[PDB]
Amino acid sequence: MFSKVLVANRGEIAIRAFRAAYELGVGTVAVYPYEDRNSQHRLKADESYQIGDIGHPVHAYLSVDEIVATARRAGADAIYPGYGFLSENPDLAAA
Amino acid sequence: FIEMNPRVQVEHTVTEEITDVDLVASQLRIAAGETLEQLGLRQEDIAPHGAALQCRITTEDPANGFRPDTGRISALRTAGGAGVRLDGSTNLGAE
Amino acid sequence: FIEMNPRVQVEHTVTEEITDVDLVASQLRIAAGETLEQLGLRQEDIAPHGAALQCRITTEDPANGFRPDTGRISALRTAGGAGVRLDGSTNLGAE
Repeated sequence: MFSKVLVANRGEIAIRAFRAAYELGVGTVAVYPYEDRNSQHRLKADESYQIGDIGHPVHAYLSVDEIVATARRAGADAIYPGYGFLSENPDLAAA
Repeated sequence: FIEMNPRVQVEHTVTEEITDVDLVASQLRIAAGETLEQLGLRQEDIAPHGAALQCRITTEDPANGFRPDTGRISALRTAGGAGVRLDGSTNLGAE
Repeated sequence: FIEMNPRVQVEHTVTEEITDVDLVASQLRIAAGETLEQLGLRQEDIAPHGAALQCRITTEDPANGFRPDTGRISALRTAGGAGVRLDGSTNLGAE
C-alpha cells in the first residue's frame, strides 16, 4: 500500500483519516496555519508542518502549489482531500 | 435527480451503522488499486439491520438569531454507553 | 458445568454488541412484571452478526508486581470512532 499520505483538511475528518490510515499501517502528515496551531489534529499525526503566510488562515488551505511542494518534501505518495476546501477543485487533481 | 455529490459527506457514519462497512479505509484501499473482490464488498451479504440517526452540536445560539458565539470552554462532560458514537472532541480551556 | 452465576457480569456488553439486545432495561422491565412477549425477545430473530471484544484499563503497574498505584491524574485523552464503546470515565485532576 501507500508508504505515506498527506491530509489537506482540518477538524474531525482529518482525525478520521488518521485513524483509518493507522489501521492500514500508513504514515500520516499534517499541515496547519499559524492561527490554527492549537488544533488537536496537529498532535494526532506523525509529522506536522506549517503553511501559508502570517495572515489569511482560510486562504492557506486553498493553495495547491504549496501543499504539493510540502508533500513532495515530506516524501508522501497520496493526498486525501476530505470534504470541503479543495475536495472538488480539478487543479488539485491535475497537479 | 437533483444532483450527484462526488465526495464523502458528514453523514456517512449513519450508513456505517447499518451496513457495518468501513468507508474511508475502503476508499484508501481502492485508491491503491484494489477491486471490490478481495475486499469482500459484493452484493449478496449486504443487508441493513437496525435504525440509526446523527446530530451535530454547534455554538449557535437559538435565542439571538443563529450566529456563532466565541469564548473559552469552562466545563466539558461527555456521554456514552450502548449505541452511542462520538466524532470530534475538544478539551477543557479551549478557545 | 463449573457453576452458574445468578447476576450480570462486566462482560455483558460483548453480547450486547452481537445480539443488540438491551440487558439492564430488559431486566428492570422483567422485575416490573413483563413477560418476554411484549418485549419482542422471542427466539427466531436473534442472530449474532460480527465479532466483538472488551478490555479493561487499570492502574496496575506491570513492572513492580501488579499492585495498584495511587496518584492524581495530570492528563486524560480519550478515543473513539467507528466500532468503539467506552464505559466509565474519570476527569482531569481526579484522585
